[PDB]
Amino acid sequence: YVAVGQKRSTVAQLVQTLEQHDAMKYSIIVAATASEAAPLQYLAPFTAASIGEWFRDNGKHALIVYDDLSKQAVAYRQLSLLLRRPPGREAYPGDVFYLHSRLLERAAKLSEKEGSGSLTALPVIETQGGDVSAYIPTNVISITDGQIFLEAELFYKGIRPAINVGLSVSRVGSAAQVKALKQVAGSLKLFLAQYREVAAFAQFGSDLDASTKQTLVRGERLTQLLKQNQYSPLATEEQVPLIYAGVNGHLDGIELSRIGEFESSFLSYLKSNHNELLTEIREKGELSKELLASLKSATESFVAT
Amino acid sequence: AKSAANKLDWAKVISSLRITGSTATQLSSFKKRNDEARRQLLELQSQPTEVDFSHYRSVLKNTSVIDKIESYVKQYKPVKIDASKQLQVIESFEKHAMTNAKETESLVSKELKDLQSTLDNIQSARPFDELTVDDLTKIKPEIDAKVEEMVKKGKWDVPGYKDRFGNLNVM
Amino acid sequence: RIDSVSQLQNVAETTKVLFDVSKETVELESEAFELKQKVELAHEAKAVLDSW
Amino acid sequence: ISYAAYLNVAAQAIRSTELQTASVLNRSQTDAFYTQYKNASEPTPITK
Amino acid sequence: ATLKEVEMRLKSIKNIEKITKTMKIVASTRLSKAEKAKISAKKMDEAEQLFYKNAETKNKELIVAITSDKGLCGSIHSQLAKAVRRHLNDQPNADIVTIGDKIKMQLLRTHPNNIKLSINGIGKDAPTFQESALIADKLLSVMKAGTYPKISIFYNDPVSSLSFEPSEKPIFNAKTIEQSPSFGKFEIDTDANVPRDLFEYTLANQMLTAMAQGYAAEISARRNAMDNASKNAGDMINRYSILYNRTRQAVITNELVDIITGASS
Repeated sequence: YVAVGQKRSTVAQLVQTLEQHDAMKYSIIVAATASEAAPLQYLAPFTAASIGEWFRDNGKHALIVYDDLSKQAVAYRQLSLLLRRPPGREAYPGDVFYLHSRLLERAAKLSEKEGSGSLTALPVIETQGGDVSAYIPTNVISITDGQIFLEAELFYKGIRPAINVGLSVSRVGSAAQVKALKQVAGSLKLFLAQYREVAAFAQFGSDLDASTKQTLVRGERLTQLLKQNQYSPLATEEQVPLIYAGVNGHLDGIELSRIGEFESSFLSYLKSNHNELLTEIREKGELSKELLASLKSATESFVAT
Repeated sequence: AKSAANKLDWAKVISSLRITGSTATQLSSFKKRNDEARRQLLELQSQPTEVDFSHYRSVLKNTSVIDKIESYVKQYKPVKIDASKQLQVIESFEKHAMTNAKETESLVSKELKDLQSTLDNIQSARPFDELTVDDLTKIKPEIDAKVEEMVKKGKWDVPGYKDRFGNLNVM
Repeated sequence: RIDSVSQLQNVAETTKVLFDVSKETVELESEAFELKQKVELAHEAKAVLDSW
Repeated sequence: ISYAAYLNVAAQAIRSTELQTASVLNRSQTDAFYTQYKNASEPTPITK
Repeated sequence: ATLKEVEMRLKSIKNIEKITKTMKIVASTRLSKAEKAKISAKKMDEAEQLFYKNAETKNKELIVAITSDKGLCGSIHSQLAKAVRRHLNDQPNADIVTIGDKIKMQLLRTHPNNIKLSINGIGKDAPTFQESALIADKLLSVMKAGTYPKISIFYNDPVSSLSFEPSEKPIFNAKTIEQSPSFGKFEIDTDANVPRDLFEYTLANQMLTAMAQGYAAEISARRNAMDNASKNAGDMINRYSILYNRTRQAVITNELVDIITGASS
């Protein structure tokens, strides 16, 4: 976890959270605190990268979070202008792209020769006003293999995590997710895509086609299903059921207010009875016909009641 | 394991559909699941019963707790016992339950076979062609009892006769 | 009527099993308490040692 | 039974060569529902 | 940013402007059909009224109301709801038949005990005799309509293809017909069950007229609202356009300074 430009207190809270979740053991925290020098801030990702590359080289897999590169860019901005180098677009000299690109391209899924060791990267640019047309945000968007747009308005709307899914893309893979989960969330996308159009119609509150309002009704339940409180993740074996229920439309009926109630209870029910089903999802990771049917029966069993 | 208990419980829930109205048997079963899960979460929560007396005692250089709490933990391996007199007295309750269960079981078994016999008896004796009304009087003196009471009453209309054997009337 | 009786027949036997099962779980929770104090004491012991 | 049943049925029956106009068809057809109310308490939208 | 959110908001208002323009125009079209029926219907009704005047037949009660299931017809729904509320002081408990969802909610709120019958599926259909006939046939049993010594209908009288006025009138009922001071300047058989027949026919013929009157005024209201909407959208267009223009200039200025600063170095 690379922390650039952040105060010691913030970091101290972060390390407390990580130590609390005892993930600190495998975590490395590379820091360039607010105090720390602008050259050192520029150098901090590149030396973080070196530490990562040792894992990657060894065939070990690792993950590098570069939070926030936007403050790295400011550091290079300062550095360059006090090397008297001519200001670039937005005072970040052009070759900042070169700097960032060499850094980012060291995240690689290496050959079996190299032990398959893949350092994975998650760059983080905290866009001010979602200004992606800013030179550094434009530059980064091109380099990166996905963008995970988040939106404040959707945060205020109460969607937490607040994800602007329309611009959130992952241009690469689907072996980047579980086969089972690929099957269930196939039409999660379709429902949501239909939902986007439908939501537009729903706005201005014009009398919707019953079919569009079916989509709207289904869509809403999905939205409530997605939301999750911070520091509570969910195991995939138990994310497959929730999505199965939703996608196989069993949740479409269930009222929006008690979707949250339903979700919690559904999980409890599966823990009690269809924990065999969960074990199978864990064990085989691709939903077979038997699993789809078993799951359908289980879902029916708790959607009704 | 815990799943054996719960499969029999939930089987009993869908059986309990057939005999619903025990409102705190089901709360007790829900509880048995709860508290079973509580001991399960307890036993899965279970930390070691001691400190890492090898490493983490050799971590502390200073000697005033490393022999003390090591010996105190090994002292307090006695950590007292479970109840087992509760499985004698709750077992008495199970005895009462069993007694009643068997009584009910035997009662309904008898009745089941009684109903089989009854169905056969209705099948093997029950006219559907002719049969003298005198034979119906002989098998049900209820016929003559109501008739005599009606003849005594000065009634000659049975109420319902018309409602399933409508009057022939040309008026 | 035969149908009604049949439900009751199956119930009468099977319910006794559930009685047994339920009392058995409760017994196990008793034993868990003795474990719990071992669990607890160890956690405390590590903590006191951590302060040291 | 009643006059409005006579007129209603008469309109239904006359549409039972076959040829007819849109204004005619509207004057002789309805696809609708009606929710009676009492309390809130309503028997469901049943074909009008 | 600012520039884009301004531009997007200005665009939103533009798209809305287009929608409100389109709707207002379409309102004139839909309104025409409502009126077309209403003329011929009113002419038919008038022939019956010729009889009723000369006959001098005269005149609990009913309140019937007319609105569309459809929205965006302006405040006809709620001006009628309000004018119903005004007349729901005249009868706090009177039994309301609400034809159309938009008034339905509002009256249903004002008293729900009152609501005995309500319809749904009319509010998108033109006024037509079949609809009126079926409603009439059901009405006698449910509302005891002939029994009530008044019937009253509320609608919006369609004065013009630019107006809506909420209005009401009283329809003949079978008690009224029975006890009518005259119906003697015309004759009909006592061996004809004329109260139960004539009531029903004028229940529908008048109600159909009321529905036609209401529906035309309603769609006329839709035009009025949608016209004022087009105007409101224009005003906001102007405010965000000025903002757009200023904001655009500022970006250029800030950029220009950057170019100068770079050049100076």
